[PDB]
Amino acid sequence: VSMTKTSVDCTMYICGDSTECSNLLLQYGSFCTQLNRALTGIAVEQDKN
Amino acid sequence: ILDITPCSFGGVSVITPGTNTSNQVAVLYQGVNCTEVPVA
Ligand SMILES: *[C@@H]1O[C@H](CO)[C@@H](O[C@@H]2O[C@H](CO)[C@@H](O)[C@H](O)[C@H]2NC(C)=O)[C@H](O)[C@H]1NC(C)=O
Ligand SMILES: *[C@@H]1O[C@H](CO)[C@@H](O)[C@H](O)[C@H]1NC(C)=O
Repeated sequence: VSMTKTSVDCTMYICGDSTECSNLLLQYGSFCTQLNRALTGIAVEQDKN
Repeated sequence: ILDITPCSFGGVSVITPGTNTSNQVAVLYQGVNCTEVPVA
């Protein structure tokens, strides 16, 4: 009926606590948030389901 | 020998009844013990 709600921080998974690699990721920008919306969208529908 | 435990992080989720109704809010720090809050 459901599967485990996983939440991922893409800004952290790509690199943990490096401000540097984070400052570079801002040049791609939107892709991090686009996945956060998606993983929220999977996670919320486990309650619905 | 030392065990390294990378520092406590987690989701910040904010709770709001009616922002329209009120400007008060409450917070959830997802997956972190309370010890790590008055400490932090
Ligand atoms: C939050 O962490 C504290 C430790 O900082 C936990 O308290 C420990 O609980 C065990 C089991 O009763 C005791 O043996 C220890 O003496 C406690 N430590 C201290 C410093 O009091 C507490 O259980 C944790 N809470 C949650 C919800 O995980
Ligand atoms: C919420 O907005 C409506 C207008 O659409 C207003 O009538 C209502 O009083 C507002 N709620 C609160 C708690 O003020």
